[PDB]
Amino acid sequence: TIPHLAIDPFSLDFFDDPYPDQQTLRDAGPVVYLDKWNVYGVARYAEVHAVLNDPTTFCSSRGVGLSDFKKEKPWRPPSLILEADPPAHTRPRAVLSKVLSPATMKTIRDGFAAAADAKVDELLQRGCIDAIADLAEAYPLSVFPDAMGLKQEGREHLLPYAGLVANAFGPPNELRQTAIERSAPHQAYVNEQCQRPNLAPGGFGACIHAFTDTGEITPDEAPLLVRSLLSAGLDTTVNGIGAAVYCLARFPGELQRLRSDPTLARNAFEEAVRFESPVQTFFRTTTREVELGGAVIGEGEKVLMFLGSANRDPRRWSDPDLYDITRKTSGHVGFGSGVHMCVGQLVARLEGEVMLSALARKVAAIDIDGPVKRRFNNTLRGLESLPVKLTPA
Ligand code: HEM
Ligand SMILES: COc1ccc(C(=O)O)cc1
Ligand SMILES: [Cl-]
Repeated sequence: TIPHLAIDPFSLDFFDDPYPDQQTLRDAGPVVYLDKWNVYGVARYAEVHAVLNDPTTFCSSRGVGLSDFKKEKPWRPPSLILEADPPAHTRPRAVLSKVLSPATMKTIRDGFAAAADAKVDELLQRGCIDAIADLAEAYPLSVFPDAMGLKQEGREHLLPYAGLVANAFGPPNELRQTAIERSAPHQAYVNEQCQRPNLAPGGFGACIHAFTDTGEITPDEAPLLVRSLLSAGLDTTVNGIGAAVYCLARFPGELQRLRSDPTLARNAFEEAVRFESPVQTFFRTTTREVELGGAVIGEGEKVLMFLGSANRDPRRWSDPDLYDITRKTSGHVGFGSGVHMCVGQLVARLEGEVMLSALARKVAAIDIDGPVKRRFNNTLRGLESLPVKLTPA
């Protein structure tokens, strides 16, 4: 009934160009079986969206990577939000929602925007820059650790720790083995910064620790909730901003439209998230026998969701392989969907919007002028190097 495929969605050849294999996964059927890892797969928008929005059947508390926490010990203590189901998910989620609230975004937006404008101004003085290291990485590193309340020392551990977490969702391949081998110094830094004395007043971390008296979370849960923001709060924003710059460099007609109307900045970033989906995949585990796409999936099975493929599914999107900054992006699953939908999405969108706004106002052309290098990770898509020449407006 359900087709079996030998495609390894965690192989370097797949990461190098995933789009043809994603069509093969979509067109084989609504539900596929991936013999390489003994998991079910869904690559069309409909089933990906359905799975995301049925958390009681497709649970997260047995892990959202390949490993099933009922069979293997997690490599680190489970996230209290990502790797929890309702009802235990619910109140920690509320605390993170309030810490990263619209009111919080309003407090920090002017400073985030000034830092974006300053970065672009600085980059225009140099002309030829690496849009990853010098822009997509440098800008989030210039705002988010300070907004967390982190000290200056040790911040070089943030991106490595985040890449470790993302690689550890994958199967036990070399990317995962090597990440875990190298983990100890990054993990030691991150866990220490999660303690209350180490988070500056008013920042995201301090506000989590201040939220420990309402009956929603306890003081001993605050360090792991800070850990969630330190795990997730940087590298996908980096990849999304780098993707937007890549798209504006590859599709100059869209940079021309963005320049003509800088209010398209927010949707231009949202479209970049759909187009390049910084998080390519997440898993769920079935809690019961379930019918999905005409298939009967037993209890205790891993289901791999292809978010990036769902965001390029022609069953859902017109011209899905075109970058269109005026596209109606609502409903894309680059941030997930449902109760786990990215609690930090307002932070990522704020950073992406104000960076693209600075580019829209200050830059006339973005020309690739060197070899583009891909960054490989079991669950993240992104670039390692993006040499561009920036021409001032
Ligand atoms: C473009 C940037 C980002 C992308 C593409 C992204 C992607 C995602 C996705 C797809 C999920 C759903 C997980 C699931 O369904 O199992 C998620 C959840 C989450 N994200 Fe993000 N994210 C981004 C930025 C951020 C930022 C900036 C933060 C923190 C400031 C963050 C923190 C979290 C957390 C804590 C969760 C777990 C929420 C829950 O389980 O209820 N993310 N993210
Ligand atoms: C990749 O997205 C996430 C989301 C949450 C967490 C976490 O809660 O630690 C890590 C990565
Ligand atoms: Cl850890």
